Parts: sequence; structure tokens; C-alpha cells
Amino acid sequence: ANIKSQIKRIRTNERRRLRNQSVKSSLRTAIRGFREAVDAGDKDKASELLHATSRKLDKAASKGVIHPNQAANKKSALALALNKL
Amino acid sequence: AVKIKLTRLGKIRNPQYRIIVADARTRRDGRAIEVIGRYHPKEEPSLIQIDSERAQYWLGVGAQPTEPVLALLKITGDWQKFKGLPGAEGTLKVKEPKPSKLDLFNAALAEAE
Amino acid sequence: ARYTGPATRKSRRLGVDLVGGDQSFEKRPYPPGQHGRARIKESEYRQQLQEKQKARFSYGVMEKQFRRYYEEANRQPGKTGDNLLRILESRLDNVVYRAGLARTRRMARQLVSHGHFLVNGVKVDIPSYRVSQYDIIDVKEKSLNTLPFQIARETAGERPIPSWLQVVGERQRILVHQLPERAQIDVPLTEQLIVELYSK
Amino acid sequence: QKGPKYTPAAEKPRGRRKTAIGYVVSDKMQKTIVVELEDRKSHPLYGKIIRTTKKVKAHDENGEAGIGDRVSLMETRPLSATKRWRLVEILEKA
RNA sequence: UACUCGAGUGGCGAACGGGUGAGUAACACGUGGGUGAUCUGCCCUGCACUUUGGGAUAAGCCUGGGAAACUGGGUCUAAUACCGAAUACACCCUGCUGGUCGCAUGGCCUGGUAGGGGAAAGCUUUUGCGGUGUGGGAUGGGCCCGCGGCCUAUCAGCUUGUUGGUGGGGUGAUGGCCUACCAAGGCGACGACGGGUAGCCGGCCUGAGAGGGUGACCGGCCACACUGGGACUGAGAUACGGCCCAGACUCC
Repeated sequence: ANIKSQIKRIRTNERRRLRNQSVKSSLRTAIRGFREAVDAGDKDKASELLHATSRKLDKAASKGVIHPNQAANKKSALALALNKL
Repeated sequence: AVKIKLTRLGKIRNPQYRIIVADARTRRDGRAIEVIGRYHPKEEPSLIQIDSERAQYWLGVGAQPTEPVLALLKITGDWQKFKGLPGAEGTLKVKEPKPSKLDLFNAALAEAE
Repeated sequence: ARYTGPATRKSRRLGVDLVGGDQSFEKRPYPPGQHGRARIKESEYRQQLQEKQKARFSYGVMEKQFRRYYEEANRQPGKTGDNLLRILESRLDNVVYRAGLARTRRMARQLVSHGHFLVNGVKVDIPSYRVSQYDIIDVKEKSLNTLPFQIARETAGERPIPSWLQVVGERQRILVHQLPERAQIDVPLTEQLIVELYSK
Repeated sequence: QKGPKYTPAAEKPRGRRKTAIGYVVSDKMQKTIVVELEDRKSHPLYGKIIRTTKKVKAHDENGEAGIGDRVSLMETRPLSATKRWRLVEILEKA
């Protein structure tokens, strides 16, 4: 940290990492909730919260937190698991 | 961004440029895509020559000229052709042809005899 | 760099008169030195070497320059000896000497070096300039009236000029048609030995 | 003066893929076989024609090829490690 | 006052350009292909938009801790900073289903249909600049492969995620890349595994040529930034003048 703009970048990078970490952890928690629900085997709850988790995946990819293709992969795996079970 | 640039050539005192198409991130003497023309500012009419067809293609694709390249393009009328304000006007001032060696030969023969 | 030492000395050693009209060569035809009278064993390297010495010491060129000229001529499509002689005869100093304005090659060298000449309107003061086809060589005004140049130009009844050179006006104008061929160089000595030496 | 909303993609000739012909010498895996290729390369200096052999591991879904068969293959995207080849059709069986 | 502008918030840049050749015998490099297995800010060109709401904080003012580096608390303020929602139906998934081309997975017709869903931002009146989704270009890449270029068996066996299959995970992408189970395989005298050395090339020097030596300048790639690990931000990171940790050294 010798030059001015790069110090400012240190600060902004820390802020951005905090925000992205929060979003990623929220997505992770929702995915785990679905995974537990489906492994338990309640198709109703699985669908009602799969809709929610899919919205979260898309609107997390919309903020640039994760890549659109990764969001698509995750939705695909989620829906395939529910449909199969 | 893909841009139209100039690259230095020639010796120490006299620069001689190639009108070039390259990426903005490349170095000045770096790798090129297409050699489109040339520019010798070290001459009295400042020789300029350019491939009109390739210039028009690259401009249509989205290339961005640098300031000297834009000045050259305006001189040779290809910028004016691309946009359409006056039309393709040739403002080029061609090198004045030099009298032929054989013609001076015969004139000297006549004068001395 | 030029060579300043005595000239009849090298003609003495090399067995051929170079300037042409001196008396020292005739009154002393043998090679110089204490042991210039000694009988000398023959050698093909001696022959080929002395041949180059005659060529270079007649024209004034140095070894590096002459080697570069030889490489150029060997690169040329013609016979190497012919290309050699025509290249060394394309020099401005040689052309000036051949047109008669210089009583000798040293005269031509100095008179070109001090910028008394001009080819196609540009002040050329370098002796190793190579004259091309269709060149017009004139003199400048300051040198036109100077006493030695005037003497040489007014008394110029010596050795005839060749075909490709032509002096045409009383202002001492030079005009050239073509690069000479082996008949028109007509300098002494031989080219095959010159070529073989550098082929060694 | 209003144009189309959708611009069709540009037509490109689909790429040529390398083809291989060989003999099956290990049909002892699952869905994968091992096949060699022949070639005749002149020596870089001496010039004598030299044959060399290259072992290649292919993927056949159905396991239809026995050991010692003249087979054809084509290049494919990686299916695993060491597996860039596929069985198209068993050209000559033995 | 806002002409102007220190410090500050916010954008873009900082990954380019410049340096060195330590390491690396390797798809690192050269050449030629593939991607029906893939990403790409700014630039160009079409289409559709750019609606509505909300909380906070830097800076400032007051105060504390500290030798310093720096840092804690209160109060206060703005946005193209941040965060909700409406619409998009061109996009992403899931289900059903047609045609067509194949090079098998499969691709292409913005296929058709049903269900769920995915955004935006304003400033300036002056040659006026921007914002979002999406179709298409150009550019810059990623990954895989054939072939080519050192010495040494007084280095003969090596390998257990090692070789392959299935389900999951992961990635931009395929793939033991990772993981669980199952099978016992895979590489080796056309020199595996070891040891020594070395950045690679376009080129340079020599030679009649083949060949031998070499990689100074200039140019293209690759690797690295005191040593050794690691990730974050970002379109893009060996992140030289960025961050974290452990070391050796220098200084307060």
C-alpha cells in the first residue's frame, strides 16, 4: 500500500468481499435447506422452496456474485433432483 | 478495444510509420493483425498511402483510430467515405515527380553541344 | 584513411609502373631495400598477393574496402574479375582521373575530397562515391577559376579518354554512358589471380 | 427505417476430425479398449522408412469389439484421462 | 459564489506497458488441427427498455485509546454508493413434443407448448455524455490433441486416485479435477521410473551443402518478483511499485 488509489482499493475490496461473502453464504444456506428437505422426501415443501431457491440463484447471478452459467448449473441439478425424487 | 495505430520504423533521425490494426493492449512495436498503410512525415509532401477497402472494412467492424490515424484518414478521404459528410475527397498531395535521368542526360548533351 | 608514403616505391616493389610517366622507376626498376637485389623463390601466394597489391595501390582503396568490393562483385551475376574492375572503375576518383581533369589518381582523390566537384547538383566530397549510369559531373565556380585546376584543364593534351566517359564543354563537364566492360577498363595486370586469392 | 430484432448466426463449415484405424489388443476394461496406430515416417536424417506404434485408449459404450480386430476411430473431446478416442464401427473382426 | 479545487465517497484504470531468466525436459515452446466441451470489460451494429420504494455511511463536528503506525464511540449528510419490488418473455431452468443435419454423446430451426423465474441511473445545456436485458461482429483468451527439438541403464521395473465404470460435487468449460462405491488395472527396451543440465522459438555464426554450435540486440510466447504457502476484488490476477500467514535480513 504505497500509492493512494491502491489504498482506496484495499478498502473497497474489503467491503466488496464482505458483501459477496454474505450473499454466497445465503445461497449456500438455501441450497442446504432444499437438499435436506428433498432427502427427507416431502415433494410439496421441496417444490415450494425450490421456487424460492431458484429465484435466489438467479438474483444472485444478477448481482455478479456468481456466474450465470454456474447459476444455471445449480438450478439444473436442483430441479433434476426434485423431479427424479 | 481494437484500434488503428502507427508503429515506428526507420533509423534514429527519420521515423517511418506503418498504418496498423491492433489491440489497444499490445505494445507499439508488438504483433499486428493487418498492415493497412504507411506514412512518411519526413518528406516535403509527407507521403501517405492507405488501402481503402481494408480501411473501410475495419472501420465498419468497429475499430477506433488514434488521432494521427484519424488525421490521415481525413486527408485520404476514407473517413469522409465512411461517415459521409463531404464525400470521398482526395486531399493527398502526391510527391512531385522528379525529371528522368535520361531526360537530363539528353538536355545536358544538347546544352554542351 | 589514405596512404601518404612514396608512390614510386610500390611500383618498384610490384614490378609495374603505376603513375606511368616517372623517371625513378626506369632508373631503379628493382624492388627497394638493402636486399632488393636478392634472388627470390617463387610462390603462387606471392603472385596472387602482389596482383592485389598492384590493383589496390593503383586505385587507392584499402583492404577492408577492397574485400567488400570483391564480395559485392562475386555476388553480382557476371564474371567476378569483370565485376571487380567495373566496380573499382565506377569510383568518382577514377572517373575524374580518366576524364583528364586530374594529372594523377592522387590528384583526383584530393580534388574530389576537397569538394571541387558536384554530381547532379549536389556537393559530393567523397572519393569512394560510385558513379552510376547517366550521371552529369560538373565543377563549382570557386574551383573553376583556381590556378592549378585551370592549368590542368587548359593544358590537357595527355592520355586519351575512354568511350563511356566524355568531356564536352570548356567548363570541364563530365558525362557517362555506361559502366565499362573488360575491354574498356584496359588497366594493366590480371583478374583471375585477384579472384583466386580471395577464394583461398 | 426499422430493422430486424434478431440477426441470424453466421454459417461456418463444421470442423474436420481426425480418423484412426487400428487393432484392438486390450478389451479387458469397462467400455474402453486399447488400440495401436501404424505410421510410416522417414527418418529425419537417414531417410529410411520407419514404422512406429502408438497405443490409444478408446471408449465404446456397448462393448462390441473383441481382441484383435481391425477398427476405426475418431478424435473426441476428453471423456476421462488418457481417453480422447471413440469406437465408431468394428471395420474387420478377427 | 461556483470559476475553481486540498482531503473524502463513487466510477474507470491499476492484470497493459517496463524487468529478469531463478525454476521448468513440461502441450513450456514451434507447427497443424479440434471445441457438438468454452469465457470475453471497453469498441461497432440491431431489438426492447430505463417504472416505483427504502435504510445507512464516508467526509464534516464533538470525544477517547496509542511513543508511533493506526484506531474506538457519538452526531450528521449525498449520490450513476447500497438494498426491496413491478415489467422483460429476446434469456435461464423443468416437462411434453416436431423437423433436420450428422461426427456418437448430440447439435441447428430467435422450433411449438406448459410451469417457475432473471435488470436498469442519472448528469450536463454543449461538437452533449451515460444506464439495463438481449441478437450479432471484432478482439483477447481458456482446455484437448498429432508431429519436432538435450545427456545418462555404472538409472529396469514403475504406479494405488494409479487405470477404468456408475452416482454425486465442482468449473466458464470437458475431465480422478474432487468424492463414495465397483472392477484391477495403466506405463515400460519404439527406454517407464530415476540422475545431470537447460527457458523455447523467429533468428545468429560457420559450412559448398548436408550438418555443427548458439538463443547477445530486435520480435512472439512461457515462468517469476526476498523465500515458501493462500485467497479476495475484478471482464480479466505469477496481482513487481496489492492483501493474509510463516520465515531470513534491515530499521524505529
